[PDB]
Amino acid sequence: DDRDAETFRLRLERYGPELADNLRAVYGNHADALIGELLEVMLHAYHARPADLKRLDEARLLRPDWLQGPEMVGYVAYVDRFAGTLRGVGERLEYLEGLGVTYLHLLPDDLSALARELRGRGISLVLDLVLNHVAEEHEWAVRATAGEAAYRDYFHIFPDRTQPDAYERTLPEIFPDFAPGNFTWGWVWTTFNRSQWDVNWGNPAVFREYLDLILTLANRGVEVFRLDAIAFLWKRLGTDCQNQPEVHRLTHALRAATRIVAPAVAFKAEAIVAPGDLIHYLGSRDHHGRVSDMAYHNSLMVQLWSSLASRDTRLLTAALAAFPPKPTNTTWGVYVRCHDDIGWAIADEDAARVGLSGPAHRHFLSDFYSGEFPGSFARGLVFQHHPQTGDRRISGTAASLAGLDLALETGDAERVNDALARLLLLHAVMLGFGGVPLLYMGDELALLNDTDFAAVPAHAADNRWVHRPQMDWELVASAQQPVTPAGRMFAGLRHLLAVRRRTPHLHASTESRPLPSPDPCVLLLRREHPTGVLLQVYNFSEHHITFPTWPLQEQLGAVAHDLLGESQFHLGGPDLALEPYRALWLVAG
Repeated sequence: DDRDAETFRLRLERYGPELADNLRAVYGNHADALIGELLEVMLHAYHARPADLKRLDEARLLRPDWLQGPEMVGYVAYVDRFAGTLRGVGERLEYLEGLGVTYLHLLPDDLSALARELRGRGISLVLDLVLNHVAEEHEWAVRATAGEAAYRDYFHIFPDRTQPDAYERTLPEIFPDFAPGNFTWGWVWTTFNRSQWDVNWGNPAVFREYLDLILTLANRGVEVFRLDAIAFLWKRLGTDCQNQPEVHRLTHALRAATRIVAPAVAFKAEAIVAPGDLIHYLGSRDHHGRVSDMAYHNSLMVQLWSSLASRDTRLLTAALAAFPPKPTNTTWGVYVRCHDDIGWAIADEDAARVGLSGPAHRHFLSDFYSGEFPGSFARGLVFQHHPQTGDRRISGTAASLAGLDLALETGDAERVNDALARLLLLHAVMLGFGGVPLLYMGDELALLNDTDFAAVPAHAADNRWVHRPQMDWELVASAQQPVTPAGRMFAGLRHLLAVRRRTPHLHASTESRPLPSPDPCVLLLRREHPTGVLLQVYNFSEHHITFPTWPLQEQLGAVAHDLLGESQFHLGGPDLALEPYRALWLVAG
């Protein structure tokens, strides 16, 4: 067609110069020869792209903020732990749609079909894609061990280790006087496992290969790519070989190319680093909003559990205030739990600003969520003990960490009520923060720890399987005036989701900003959306607070309307009561 060729030409006149500039920046004179190749790869991908996905492309060019609407609800789940295979996932879609899920992150023909059904139900397929490394059994590695100098340059090989221990000087090692480093026998760069060979992004061929991979995967129906291990993909002598600027230039290139071939897809950078480093993944300088679309808001999560544990929200507001503003076209992925463990990412400066320490607060969080603290409701486990810092990762479901696990074995209805209120609180903060909320599978049923995880020998070692349970669809069907804990959690969350979908204020474009509070137990989050100021109030304690109305008064006026409880109260009277773990979404009433 002439229309398709013209469309492609227009997109290339748009995003082309971005793409060319970044490639010439990191490949120099090798850029031209690569550009000509990528042109062919893009053209092949573009003309092979199904018509319905082209319609999706056009649609997403009409709505570039599709990830930002308050209607977006995420759902992260292992494929086998959810429905065995992809076909079963296809068989369990009325449930997801019943929740309101539009963003389905599936953790690692059939896939194409599943994507088709998903789009049919208005759900975006989200897949992991590792950008840093491939297995040793992968084609490139096998071809490399065959002696082909072409496929050996896809990696980092070395004759004598005069170069390995040259990098190892600036490379962070888990232990000093030892050597569980980042190399494997020539000498092959292996930052993670012994069988995970790192790819050489200094070679244009691997860029081309990865772009082709992204595009064909996009043509299968994948709408959002979680770029796994994106921080390590560039390596430079004399550095930690992490978070290098070349990473963001390469990401910008990939992104532009994809914005030409497939406008409908988006990137979600998987990078669990400090905020100062993380903000670059949403693009700084010339990369501003021109790289990955999403990034994880890990800080909000660790601060959620932190504040829930300490009943004090000073550190949370502190850490949020020192958090850099994102480009308005990018969207945080927000969450309460996930497949991974919990690393207490707390800045010593953040703690210092609120008159705390840091290492002792990390010690606090670990002691609490492992169950060693007097008056702790947490029923979590210890995943790993950090070698010299002494930090501890914590495994456990949202429900067990929030106190329901302990509540049930000790049939105290008060403890149960409190636990459910805590969980609904956390989920309420997430759903009203701004960004696609990533419901971890099972949390809507308040799933408890799967302590029989050791029954599977493969899961026996890694105790993170205590919070990676198999989906019991009978439990699901039953939980679906609730009396069952799972039913009550399901109901509460359904309500929260409805209220979110309504509220236009929660558009991800506008960021939640922390407001100072008279009461440490109360968290105030201001969202200044064009339609009105949305003031969120949260009681992070089990106390019945008598809160002053003035902080609300000078924000919303004399009358306030609660979106969550459909209530409407006056802000003149000096005080109002906050019941344990109450959550308010206030607007001008």
